[PDB]
Amino acid sequence: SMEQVAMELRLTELTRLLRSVLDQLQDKDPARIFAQPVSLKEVPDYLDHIKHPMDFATMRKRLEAQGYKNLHEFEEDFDLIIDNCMKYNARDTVFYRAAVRLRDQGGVVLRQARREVDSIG
Repeated sequence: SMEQVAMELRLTELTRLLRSVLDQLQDKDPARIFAQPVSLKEVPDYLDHIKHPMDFATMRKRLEAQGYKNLHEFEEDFDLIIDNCMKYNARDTVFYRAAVRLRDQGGVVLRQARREVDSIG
């Protein structure tokens, strides 16, 4: 149907905007602390601590399968990256502090992305 096609075009356009949001968020992590999943080889106990691991590579895989239906879903995954890190790592660590900075800086980007996703529909 043409209705199904039009919906697909909207998903595709959301996907393009989210790809740029993701690139911008990731630039706020120049150290690449959040680039890849936490290794179970190097933190064998990780899954006893953190129930839903997340990282930028996993987000990117989901995005390219057009697996985010809306900005809310994408933000949930970004928030997991930050929130997981602030639970597993202590306040006085390079990891926790990198999450704080990603959150603060990412908040700016997400504030306007929410307006762009509303605005362009």
